[PDB]
Amino acid sequence: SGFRKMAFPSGKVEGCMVQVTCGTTTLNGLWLDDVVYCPRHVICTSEDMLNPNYEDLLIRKSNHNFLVQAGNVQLRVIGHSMQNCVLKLKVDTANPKTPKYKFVRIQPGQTFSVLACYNGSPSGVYQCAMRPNFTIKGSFLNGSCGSVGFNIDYDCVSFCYMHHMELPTGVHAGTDLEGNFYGPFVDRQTAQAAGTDTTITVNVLAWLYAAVINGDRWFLNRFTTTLNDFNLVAMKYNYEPLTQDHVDILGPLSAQTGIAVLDMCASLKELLQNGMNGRTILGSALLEDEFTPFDVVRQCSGVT
Amino acid sequence: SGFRKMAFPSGKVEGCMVQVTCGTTTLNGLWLDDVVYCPRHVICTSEDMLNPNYEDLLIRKSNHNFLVQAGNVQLRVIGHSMQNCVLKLKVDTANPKTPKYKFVRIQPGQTFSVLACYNGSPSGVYQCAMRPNFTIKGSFLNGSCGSVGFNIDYDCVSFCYMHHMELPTGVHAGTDLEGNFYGPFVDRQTAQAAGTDTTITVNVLAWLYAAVINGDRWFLNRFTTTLNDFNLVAMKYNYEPLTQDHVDILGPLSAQTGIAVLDMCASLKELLQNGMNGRTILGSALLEDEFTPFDVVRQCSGVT
Ligand SMILES: O=C(Cc1cccc(Cl)c1)Nc1nnc2ccccn12
Ligand SMILES: O=C(Cc1cccc(Cl)c1)Nc1nnc2ccccn12
Repeated sequence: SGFRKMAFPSGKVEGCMVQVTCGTTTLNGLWLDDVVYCPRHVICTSEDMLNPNYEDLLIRKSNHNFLVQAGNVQLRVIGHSMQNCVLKLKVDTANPKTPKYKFVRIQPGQTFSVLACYNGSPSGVYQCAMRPNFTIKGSFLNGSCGSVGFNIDYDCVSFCYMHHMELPTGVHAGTDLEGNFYGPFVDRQTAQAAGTDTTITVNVLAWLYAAVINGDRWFLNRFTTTLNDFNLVAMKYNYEPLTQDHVDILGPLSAQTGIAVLDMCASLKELLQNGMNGRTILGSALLEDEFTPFDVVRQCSGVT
Repeated sequence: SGFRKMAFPSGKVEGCMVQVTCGTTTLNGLWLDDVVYCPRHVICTSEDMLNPNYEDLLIRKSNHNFLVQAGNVQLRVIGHSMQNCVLKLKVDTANPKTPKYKFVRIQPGQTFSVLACYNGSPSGVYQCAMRPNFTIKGSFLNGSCGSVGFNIDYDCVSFCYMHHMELPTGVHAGTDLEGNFYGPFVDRQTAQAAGTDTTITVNVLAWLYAAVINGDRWFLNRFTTTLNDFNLVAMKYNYEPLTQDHVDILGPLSAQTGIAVLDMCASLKELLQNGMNGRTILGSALLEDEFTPFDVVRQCSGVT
């Protein structure tokens, strides 16, 4: 029992973190096989970030200008290329700690763990989600760029995020491992505002199922609703529309608890309309949306 | 910017997790040097847990009855001993992945990371605190016993907790690595209720400082208070008494923000008396008490 915002064990990813320096900029790189991935803005000076032409800036850079250090030992760079907003630095040595891995591009609402790093060294691990506005609510300081987001399935690490930027509102933007940003963000020091940060409805419902499994049941009511009626309420409260696909994904949690998905929707509808009334659910005084249905099942079953 | 419930990177501890089986019970062990530490209740059957005499039960056990598996390879047990509520299994091989380490006994209010494990395999990592009633609010299922709690200082892992038990209220109890339980709990299936779970005042104030550093400032008011006046309010709300030692530990956060500790106490006093009024602080609708002043400084400075 008990329900926590749990991250994946980070060891497999710690073994991949390296430091990359170009000129006077130092950030993090991810070393998998004989390639080191890092944000392309490592080639930029402070003045370059306002309006950078990355292709032009990269012409002035050679393999020997990219300093890559793995722990206390230097890696030899034998090639470099730009793929979208990331640089791929080919080194002469395969990372002996390379886990089984995949590069995945996640959808909004999906969660992942972040290993925050500075100077190629891990500082901490936390769980977060790709918001519906394509930002992440992370905890990153200067030097954290190149820190990665990932999920693990037994022995395979699926890398889904690389940190690039902090918006003026304190929210974070980054790319997948192919260097494509999530959302409309660009790697430039320019006016980039985030859209509406709506609540991930399917995740809230999964977390309400987690609460029932753990004994917090005060919010269960005698009501039911329909997808259309629920969705009218969800629109009013800036919650994402619930689809039949979301209902289907909640099937195993509905089966485990015996609470029909639409009945849980009616409980969520009353919580939105009436508030918590000073009460808590799973130690939270607000409705938590950064646990997916898969996360709830995984945590409640003990998948290693 | 951004503030998250962040755990230490878990790799150094993942390299120490092993599976221990005695009879039909399987739980986790911690392998450091040539010793494997695990809860002594691994020797108990389901019927033994009601009123176990551990010394008597242990007489019927020999080295070959403790099966220790590190990954897929079996460790040879060449000695066994009971130290308080833990068993120390001497194996013939030093763990080649043993990090620099210490065993520490923490005080209530102190935080640590937990690497939840099943069958010697890591499932997840989360941050928690030793509650003032000596329980922890973890996320543990059957098979999680022997999972450990730890803090890391650069390269040294300080182990502070080993999971032993879940109370009937869904809260968790365990020992330090010398096998002494935190609080009055015993490793028996018996009536053990937890005391008042008071709020860790010094941690709430540290988290209010973290909020100011990250831009959440709505709760700052025009008031001040004294330690004695504040403590009258803290008693009323089941908050721990704030001492001058706590004020001193908050000094660096007071210096960074320019907000005197007693002024922050007055802000906390108004939050206790008036509530949040439907507002949030650092994405929370309640006052968070599982970040110590050291955690706030560490996260806000990027210590690796
Ligand atoms: O935002 C930047 C630098 C940058 C500026 C403009 C565009 C790009 Cl791609 C990168 N670095 C960064 N990332 N997280 C944090 C957190 C705190 C301070 C700086 N942070
Ligand atoms: O509580 C026990 C077994 C036990 C019973 C009585 C005394 C002792 Cl020392 C140990 N195991 C356990 N620990 N965390 C969880 C979580 C879910 C189920 C069981 N859990």
